[PDB]
Amino acid sequence: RRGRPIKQKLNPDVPMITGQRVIDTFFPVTKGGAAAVPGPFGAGKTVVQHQIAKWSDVDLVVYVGCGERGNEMTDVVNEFPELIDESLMERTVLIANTSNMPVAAREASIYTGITIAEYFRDMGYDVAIMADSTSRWAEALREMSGRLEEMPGDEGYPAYLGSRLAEYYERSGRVIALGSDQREGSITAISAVSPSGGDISEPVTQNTLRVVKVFWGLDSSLAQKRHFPSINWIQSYSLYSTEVGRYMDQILQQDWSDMVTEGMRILQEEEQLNEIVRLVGIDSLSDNDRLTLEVAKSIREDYLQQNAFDDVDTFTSREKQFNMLKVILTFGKEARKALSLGAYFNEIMEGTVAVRERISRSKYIPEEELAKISSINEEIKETIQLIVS
Amino acid sequence: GMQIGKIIKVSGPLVMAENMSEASIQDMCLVGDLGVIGEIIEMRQDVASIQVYEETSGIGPGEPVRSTGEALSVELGPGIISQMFDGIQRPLDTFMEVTQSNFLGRGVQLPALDHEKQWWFEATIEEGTEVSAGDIIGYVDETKIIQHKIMVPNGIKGTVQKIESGSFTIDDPICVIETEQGLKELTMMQKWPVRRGRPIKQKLNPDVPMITGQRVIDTFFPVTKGGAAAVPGPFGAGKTVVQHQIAKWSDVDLVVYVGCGERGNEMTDVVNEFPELIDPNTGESLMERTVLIANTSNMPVAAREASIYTGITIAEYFRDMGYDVAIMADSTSRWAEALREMSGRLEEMPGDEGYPAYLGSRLAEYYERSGRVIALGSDQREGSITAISAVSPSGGDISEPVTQNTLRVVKVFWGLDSSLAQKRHFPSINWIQSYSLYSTEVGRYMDQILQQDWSDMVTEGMRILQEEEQLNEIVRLVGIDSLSDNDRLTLEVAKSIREDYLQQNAFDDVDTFTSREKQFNMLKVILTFGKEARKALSLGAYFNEIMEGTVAVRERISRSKYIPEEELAKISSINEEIKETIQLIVS
Amino acid sequence: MRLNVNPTRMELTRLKKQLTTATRGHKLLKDKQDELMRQFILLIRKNN
Amino acid sequence: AEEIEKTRRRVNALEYMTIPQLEETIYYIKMKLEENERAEVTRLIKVKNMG
Amino acid sequence: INGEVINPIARDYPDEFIQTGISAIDHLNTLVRGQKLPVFSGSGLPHKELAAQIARQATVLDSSDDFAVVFAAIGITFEEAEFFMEDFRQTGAIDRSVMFMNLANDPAIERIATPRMALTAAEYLAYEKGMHVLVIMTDMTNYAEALREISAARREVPGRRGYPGYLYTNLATLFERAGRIRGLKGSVTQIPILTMPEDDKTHPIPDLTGYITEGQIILTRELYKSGIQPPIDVLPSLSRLKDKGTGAGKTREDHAATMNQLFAAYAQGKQAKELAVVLGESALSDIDKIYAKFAERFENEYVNQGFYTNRTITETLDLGWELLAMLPRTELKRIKDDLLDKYL
Amino acid sequence: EYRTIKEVVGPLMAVEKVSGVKYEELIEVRMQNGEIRRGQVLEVQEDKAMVQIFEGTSGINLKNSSVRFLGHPLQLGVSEDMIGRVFDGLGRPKDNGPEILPEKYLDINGEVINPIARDYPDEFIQTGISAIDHLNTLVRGQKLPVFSGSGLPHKELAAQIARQATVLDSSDDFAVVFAAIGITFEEAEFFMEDFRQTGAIDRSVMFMNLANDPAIERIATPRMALTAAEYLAYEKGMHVLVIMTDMTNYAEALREISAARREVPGRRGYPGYLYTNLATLFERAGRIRGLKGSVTQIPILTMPEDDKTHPIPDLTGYITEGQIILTRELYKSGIQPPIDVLPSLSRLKDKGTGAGKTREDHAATMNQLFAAYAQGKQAKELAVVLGESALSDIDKIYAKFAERFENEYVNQGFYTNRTITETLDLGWELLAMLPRTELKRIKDDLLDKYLP
Amino acid sequence: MALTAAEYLAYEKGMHVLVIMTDMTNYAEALREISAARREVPGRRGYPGYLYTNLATLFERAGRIRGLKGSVTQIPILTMPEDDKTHPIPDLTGYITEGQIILTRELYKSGIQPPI
Ligand SMILES: Nc1ncnc2c1ncn2[C@@H]1O[C@H](COP(=O)(O)OP(=O)(O)NP(=O)(O)O)[C@@H](O)[C@H]1O
Ligand SMILES: [Mg+2]
Repeated sequence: RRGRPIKQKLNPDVPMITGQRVIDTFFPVTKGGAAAVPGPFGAGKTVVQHQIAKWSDVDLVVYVGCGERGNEMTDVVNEFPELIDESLMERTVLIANTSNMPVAAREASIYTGITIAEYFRDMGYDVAIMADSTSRWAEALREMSGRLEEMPGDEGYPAYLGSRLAEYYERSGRVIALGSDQREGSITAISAVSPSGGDISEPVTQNTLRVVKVFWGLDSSLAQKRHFPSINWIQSYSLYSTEVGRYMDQILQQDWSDMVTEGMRILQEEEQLNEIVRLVGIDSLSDNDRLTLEVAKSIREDYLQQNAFDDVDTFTSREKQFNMLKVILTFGKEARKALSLGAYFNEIMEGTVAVRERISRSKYIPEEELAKISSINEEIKETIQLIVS
Repeated sequence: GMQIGKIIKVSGPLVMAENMSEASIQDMCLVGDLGVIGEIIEMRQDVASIQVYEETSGIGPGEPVRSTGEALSVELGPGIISQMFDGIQRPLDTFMEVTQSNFLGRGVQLPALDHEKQWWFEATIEEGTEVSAGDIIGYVDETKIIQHKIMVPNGIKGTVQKIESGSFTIDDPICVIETEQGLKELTMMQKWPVRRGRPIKQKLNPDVPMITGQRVIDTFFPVTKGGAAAVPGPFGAGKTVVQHQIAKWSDVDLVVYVGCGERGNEMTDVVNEFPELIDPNTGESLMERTVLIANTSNMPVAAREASIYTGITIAEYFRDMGYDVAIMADSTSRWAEALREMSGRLEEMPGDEGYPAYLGSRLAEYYERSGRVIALGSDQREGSITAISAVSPSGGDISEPVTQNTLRVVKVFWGLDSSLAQKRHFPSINWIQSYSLYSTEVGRYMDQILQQDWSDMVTEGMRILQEEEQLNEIVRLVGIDSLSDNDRLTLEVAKSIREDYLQQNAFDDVDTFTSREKQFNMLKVILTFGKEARKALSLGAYFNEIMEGTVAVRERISRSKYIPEEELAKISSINEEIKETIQLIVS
Repeated sequence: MRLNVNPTRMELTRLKKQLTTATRGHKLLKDKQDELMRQFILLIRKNN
Repeated sequence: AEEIEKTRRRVNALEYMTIPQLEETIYYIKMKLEENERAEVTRLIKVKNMG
Repeated sequence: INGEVINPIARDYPDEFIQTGISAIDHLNTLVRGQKLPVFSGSGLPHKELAAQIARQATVLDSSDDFAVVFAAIGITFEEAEFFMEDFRQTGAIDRSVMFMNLANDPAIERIATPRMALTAAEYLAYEKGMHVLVIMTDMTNYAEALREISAARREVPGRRGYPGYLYTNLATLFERAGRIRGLKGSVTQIPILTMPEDDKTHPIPDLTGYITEGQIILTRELYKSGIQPPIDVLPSLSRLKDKGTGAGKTREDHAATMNQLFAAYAQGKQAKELAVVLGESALSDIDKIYAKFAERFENEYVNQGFYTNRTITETLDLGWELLAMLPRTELKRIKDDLLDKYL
Repeated sequence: EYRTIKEVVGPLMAVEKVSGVKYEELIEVRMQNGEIRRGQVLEVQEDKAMVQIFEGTSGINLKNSSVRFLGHPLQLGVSEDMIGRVFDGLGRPKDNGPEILPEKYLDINGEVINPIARDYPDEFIQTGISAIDHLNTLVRGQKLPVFSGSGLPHKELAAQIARQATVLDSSDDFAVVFAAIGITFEEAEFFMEDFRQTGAIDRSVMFMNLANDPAIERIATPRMALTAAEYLAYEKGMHVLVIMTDMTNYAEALREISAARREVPGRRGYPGYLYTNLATLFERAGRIRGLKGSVTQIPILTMPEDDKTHPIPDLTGYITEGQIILTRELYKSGIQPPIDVLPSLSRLKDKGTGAGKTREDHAATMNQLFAAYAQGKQAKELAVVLGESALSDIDKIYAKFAERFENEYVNQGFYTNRTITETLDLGWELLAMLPRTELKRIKDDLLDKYLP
Repeated sequence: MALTAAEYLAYEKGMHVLVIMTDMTNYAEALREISAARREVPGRRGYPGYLYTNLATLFERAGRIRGLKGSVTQIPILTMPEDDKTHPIPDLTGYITEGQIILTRELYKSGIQPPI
């Protein structure tokens, strides 16, 4: 319950690689940052955390199963030694306090995990800590509070709920550890939140949003249509977005920041449109706007949607993410320029069926064959250049 | 009188004191060494539960609780008029002088009125005269405008044994009376609890229209003396002007203005701007017949809740004098917020939207204390209180509890609209949304007094404005040039009613006030124009031709508002012009 | 008959926005309907 | 003529179904949120008085 | 640190214009010396950047007199607090400033103390030293959170929405410690920043704050997600004392008229945009297409100035005119022809 | 006389060292200033009584005030002398007339009629309003409410029935008892002025409670009125009409009292027992076997936000035997009274119509006018949605029928009394609009005698 | 009792066990009755703060153990009050179990069997 001391707290400026396209592009977490995944049951909070435990470029992973399923823990001990990143289990620590184990031990687990994480942080390592889920910890506090006959805060939780959460997250972060060496180490906190009925006005989500800088809000409606990860691109945010764009521009040596802004700008326009559309639209829409809905649809399906269990789609490198998004925006750009020359939506779509299939299946292209993606850009330009004449 | 107890518990706003058996429920008290304001909510044996309305920081057990001996009251006497107070009647001007400080220091206690000042008291009653509550025994010329009548206070019945004119303070004995309890001494001031309504002989129907001189109000949505009006005040709809206009132009003797729990800078304006307002009849400062109550949002919640109650009680005292009083409250939504806070602090069971369950009753209590009445006294003199309240609904949504509960108990609603303000239409009263349930009665009154069908003219002007909203739908769809010749005339009249009549610039010298007589002549020329012009359409003359022909006269109509009250003849002559011109165009 | 939604503060805000949109869309759909109708009347007379 | 019918059906589906449902659901949720707030204060008063 | 209630007849009306350097505020929602003008934001919204910008750029014009800036952080993360400290150091803004930095893992009691510490310091500098003080406080929702925590400790039943009955008195008390006093050289101007939980303006914090303060500036995620920086929505934002700070002698004679016009044209532009979706490209008047393009440019060029761009009032005014110039003179109905001929 | 007040906690007062104190007993508090306040015992335990004071608890000093227990609950002193008189909500004179000499004092909760002793409502009250009398007939002993709204003319209608209502073929054994609940002085003056001017007051008793009277007094008011009613009906053998307005005000006051005790609230914050509480009033309506006389009730209420699902109209609808509905649509049309016969219903109507009671044609005309109006209204609804063209020539006739029905039958003016004969005959005239072949709910024998 | 019987059959007598319990909504109603009678601090709707935990002590008694040949497969049934899946019973139940099969009144009336 004491935070291990440090020399200095630093600003986390290096983006974690999760390999999950939606996170790395639109709502990235840096190394030493804190993110929350609040979502209703079955939305995919657990699977998101497994993906980061598996694929991220931290040195060490502490997975704290707090008040959850026994099977989930046995999945990790059994599957992780069979994986690579050198076995995966060899950089992994597991605290398990399942749903039917003693309630008070849920708090104990969150604390033993972060402390173990801090210990490795001091050694100069990058540590990711997954707490899954912090609602059970809060709910354990709700149980004791009720048993003590304390006066509850909102929804029955103790009034100091917020302060408890802030202690936990403030322990995470990128630091200079004690010692003459002045080592740098990070702790990245990834937390699950399980709001009753998926309603995020509740205290645990609300208090968490005030101390974290990343929010990956999952949507039950996206999960039902099997759009995974079911992150609400409208509702979610990352305060690390601007700094990460810069880091990515430098690394890729392209205008990544701008691509991502246009991506979100298109998604936001789609939202604007769909509101008015769901009551009269489509039949009467302008071609510019019809095009817009298609680029938004390409983003949603071709880029945002990624399956954890597919052999290839389970992970995407940055080099691969950049190439897929370029190909998608290039379509919208080239199509946009054609409409301005006098071509018709219908002409363009009918004439681009084959190329649009390629864009759609680029998520499936192996990392060894990225040229098979970047070469779609030439086909876009030729195909559309041809249709105008 | 004053009762001292001892604090046994301090917990935030809650204080508990023992040895308070001489204290009563709802009594005000000064809490702690310091002496911040509190109220006794509860009593158990000798232990009182006290809500403290100022910071209790630094108060502890063992310190005194001084009980005032009474519940919230006002001092009523010479020295009231022209003063600015807060909600619990703390004298803001005196605070500055005695205190030599810019702050309403906590624990600082000052009497509402000057108890040191000399007043000439002119006795008008004779020795040996039998007296009861309400009888005037003399007067004091308190200001340049208002005469302060000294009434026998409630609870006194007797004969006047000794009385003399001369110079007294409000604390000096000025009269001796033979009661049933032997002899009693009267002074020039009386105390009344702000929550107890001041008694009357009888309450009367308010059937006399108050002349505000604002054309839109007096004509279409009239209030009567003793009536009540509600005015939503969205930002930017010239609400303050409108209030200023009613404050100076209505035929009431006294104005009480209450600021309930206002934004600091917003309240600074009223304090500066009210004294700047000028009485039309004497050209003296309007404050010469105003009592002003000002609370900023950070004043004690007690003060903010008591504000309207304090103001209405003062309004009653002058009402009792046989004056016509006008009480203006801004904003009752904020007063309601004080109640909502108090309900939370009392750990009550909430009514709708967090307000108390007694919100409606609290509001009914307020409004039912305004009205036309016969006051106590042998005179059987009449007096009235007319109440004008602003509401500031959270969304400009009228549907919320405060506004809905007010509309249960008041009969006039003036809807200020910022969209009208944006079109440059002032007063920005929405004439479709607004209403007056005094309309019928006022018209009956007006027909009597004018000997004209004034009520028929109003109904007709309103029918035209309502027809206009229907016609505007068509103008949107088919364009203006597709309407019939008859419909196009209606647009023109309605437009005239809107620009020639409803629009009134407060800052112009003549347009600032319109007499009832002028209002009649102004409205008549417009309806007459519409009438004569409809005739001519019936006789095969074309709309465009009537317009082109009637340029000079329609201008004369548009200047009507500026024609000096002294020279009304020049408005009336326009009728003959309309008919002479129209028939000529029919040729 | 009310829709199958959960009584949350966010749902209320959503439906209220969805309603202001719906209202405005209804007026605009009425406006078109009326335009097409008068354009229709001209052409249907020609047809006849 | 067909496009007129198409617009009529949308106008009507909005005027007679969508707008009413929205309006009725909105009023319902206001009421429910209000009952819950009342339920909470009832339970908080009882909780406090376990003392 | 509690301070005192100012006798109302002792207050002076705000006179001076304050140049925040942000067009969306300076032009359409003007901040005036001694006003209480809050910023209503949300989680994941860049009030951090906005607060830092206002604190760098805040200035009075043609006064050589300089703003003391008192900055309070209430229960904010280390990362947020370090950003503010590095920003003040980086730009030398610290040389004018006093910072009270409260962190999220600091005790609740300290967190409630912070705003009061900061306002006592401001009133000292303003009313003892004669300085002109600008007080910036974020995040006010964190302060209400601590109030709940202490409230429960004393077993007090919550008022509306889980907050103490006395929240209004508590918030009022804080925010009213701002303004000008007659016969005293200096002034305190407050800009409290708060996040509205789940973006709910009905929420007690923004709702009660809105009654106390003189208007509000509102950030929205709708704007933020299209890259509008700062994402200020002009339509629901309001300054209650703008008129006292604008026009001839303070900014320029054309200030008010253009604000009113831009406000309307943007409203009309957004409506035109909708029409485009519902009735289609063709139903749009050529005058309508312009309003559409205007609202687009207005968000993208006028409102979207960037978090590091300091615009003088004159540049802002000039850009507005430039934007209004897209329309026909026939459309600029809320400007006197007197001004149309002078500024185009 | 007890100088033993132990506690005052807002509205409730605790008196210790009591003995022989009983539940619901009436009390008097003689304050330290000689003021007198009445109250009632809510809870009595060991040597402790919880009381609630009507005028509230402000100004009370515990040490120096005393409590007197009266040994009886709240009562009204009843008399035949009450006819022509005006009282407040507690049966205290308001009209500056003599004191009442009572025959007896009755507990205002009254007593429950043995369901076996109860007599089913029978026979006709002529309100003089057509849309009530013909289609939604009031029967002696029935409870038939008016559901209104803000700014609707329920006061005008209340006044009209009050002065017009009569029983045919018998005089004078008809009284009206008028209860005003939480209404403003101006509403109260309108009613009182009207009763006086028309001479109605000569056959009425009035109990006037105003908006700014204490809450407890407000809920006392209808009980005081029903007690006076039962006396007149059962002891003096009168047919009594009890009109109460506005029952929404009643509920709010009940809700106010409930919240002050911090009781658990029902739907929308009204007491959980709102249903029962209203039933204790409305079930006082009736006839008893072997007694001359009846108590008939017309409760009037405004539905909040025009919503019939609100606890006030909804629970009242679950207790009463029909309902008369006033609508905005009709009011904006200048239909006086703006009664909408479609949502309206009298459940007991056939016990008060037919040969010997109204006329033999009554039920058949009612079924027919109703059906025509429903079909007419449905045709109007069709014309609006799809235009004139969607209607059969027959639909147009029906549409025109609906319009005359509204304008000529329902709309009679608030000062026009229609005898049941004038009403039925007018029914026949509107029927003549339709083809005889259309009048399927009416047999040939009636069509032959009456069809114009 | 039932899960003790099943866990015994599976892990001690080596059977593959199917456990069907209905209706779980009644179970949670009983917990509330006791919870209310004890006058514990109530949670949502009067349900106790330990409803999640209590439910998990039933539903987590399922599965398979290394080296033992039996198994416990649980198919609990509940009716969602008011057809509302956000109600605490289905909500918490859903947060514990390994999925859920949902039946809807719409599919049922349309003649679809089973109306999943
Ligand atoms: N990224 C993904 N790719 C493929 N399938 C997924 C993904 N995310 C979720 N799913 C599917 O949805 C199921 C539920 O995901 P899971 O992470 O267990 O939800 P959860 O939000 O953690 N539920 P709970 O633990 O009850 O709050 C998984 O078993 C997968 O079948
Ligand atoms: Mg999970």
